[PDB]
Amino acid sequence: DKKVDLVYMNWDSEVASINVLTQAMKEHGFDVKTTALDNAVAWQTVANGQADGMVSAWLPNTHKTQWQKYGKSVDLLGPNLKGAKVGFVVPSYMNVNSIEDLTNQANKTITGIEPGAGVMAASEKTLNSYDNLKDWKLVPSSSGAMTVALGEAIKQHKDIVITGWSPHWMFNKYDLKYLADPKGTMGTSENINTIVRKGLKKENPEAYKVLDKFNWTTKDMEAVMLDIQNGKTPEEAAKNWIKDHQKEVDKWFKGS
Repeated sequence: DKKVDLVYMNWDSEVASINVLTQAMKEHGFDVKTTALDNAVAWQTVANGQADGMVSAWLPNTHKTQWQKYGKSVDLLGPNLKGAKVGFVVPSYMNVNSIEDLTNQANKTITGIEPGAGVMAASEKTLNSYDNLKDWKLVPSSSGAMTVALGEAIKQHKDIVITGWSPHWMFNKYDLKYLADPKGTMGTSENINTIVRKGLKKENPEAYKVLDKFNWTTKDMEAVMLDIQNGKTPEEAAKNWIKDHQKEVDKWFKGS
């Protein structure tokens, strides 16, 4: 009679993690309910005990507002994935290795995404902080347009500098690298965390123990995300990843 009620928000990262955790918990005999909700709504359901938890708490910056409102009302168990970040990214075949080393590559353009995006604010700050970038231009478009442009550039061995972020399937599809950011204007890393309702440890110790132990890496998430980007259903992408990492998955369901 094991059960668990999980909520997530509909981002490609979370679709990957929530299907792996769902398929894993089903395989270990849980009745699993999962529902996608708006970000603020998902947090409130966990804070009020309407849902058992979420594995989609991005801290400290991305969900800063929600953590300020609800953090003291939930149990933060800890990180399930470490090292999410943003930065300038280039194909690995380009020589440059640091943002301070850019000069005239790629038509002095940073190929960006939606104008309102957090990586885009950081990119603007970055262009106004590094002396060598004074004549460079941030060109917004969309996430889809950026990845199309990345693909075409790599196909033709052309220079391109994009506003990249991780985890993301592009790092599995292509051979890319982040440019060093010695001034730190592209920010520091975040972790994705697990939060549960306060009554869980006592009322549902079976689910609590699993959520407490759930963890995987940026490369694992990127592998699942690439399968989905290539047409596999999230359920099949997840089952395939689980099969290949059975030892790692089984760890979430045993031990003190």
